[PDB]
Amino acid sequence: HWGYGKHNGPEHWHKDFPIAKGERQSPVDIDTHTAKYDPSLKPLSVSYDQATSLRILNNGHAFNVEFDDSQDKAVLKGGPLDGTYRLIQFHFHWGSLDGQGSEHTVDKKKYAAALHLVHWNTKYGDFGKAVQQPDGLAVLGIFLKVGSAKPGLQKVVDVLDSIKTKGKSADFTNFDPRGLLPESLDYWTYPGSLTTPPLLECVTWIVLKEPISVSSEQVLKFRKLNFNGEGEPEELMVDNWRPAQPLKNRQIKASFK
Ligand SMILES: [Cl-]
Ligand SMILES: [Zn+2]
Repeated sequence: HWGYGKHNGPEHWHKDFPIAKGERQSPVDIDTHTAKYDPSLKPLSVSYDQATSLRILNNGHAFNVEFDDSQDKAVLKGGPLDGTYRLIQFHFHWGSLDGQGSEHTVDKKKYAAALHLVHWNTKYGDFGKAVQQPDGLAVLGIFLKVGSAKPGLQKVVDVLDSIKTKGKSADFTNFDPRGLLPESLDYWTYPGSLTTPPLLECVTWIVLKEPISVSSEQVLKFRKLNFNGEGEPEELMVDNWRPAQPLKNRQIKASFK
């Protein structure tokens, strides 16, 4: 199966998922001088006040916090989007060292980690149908840099012990994703794909310009997770990120100048 190792890592994915070499793959490097400021871009509308988190699980490649998406509780609108997009889950990508971990890079700069909040277009009925459409998903990407602790991230950091190995899950209710948002909602946007197989090209990427800070102790906890399942030899879950892909015939737009 695919993974992030020498023998099953990103460079091998194309063999099982040919779309890996597609036209609108992610992530990409964001060249800030080439990004086009687009004054017609509306501001983002993040309505997470009624969000309902359910559980957190280690799926073998990252840990996901899942939300109840049976109704319009936590939605994303505005920006470059048409319609309402429902939050289904968020996960992170991180490195073994503080100088790597994010999937997107800004002017070649890599951040310690990246938080991806995944949303699906409600006009398609369910997540499964949405991934098969060019405008089915909207992923809000937030960079993490090591500095001071993010208070709102601790509840997530403290439960990691319970889901150390692949397949483990824990109840994770009453978690408010609003505590993970930076102060500014300025962003870059471009059409792309999922960064893990099946790598479907159904995503509208919205990358926030402003990163949030987390302490080294907080990121250290992420690094204690395992790719393997219980009773198998230990493989630390680190460097679960895909390298930047060529932009090809796409333009990255900026909501700010
Ligand atoms: Cl990223
Ligand atoms: Zn991701």
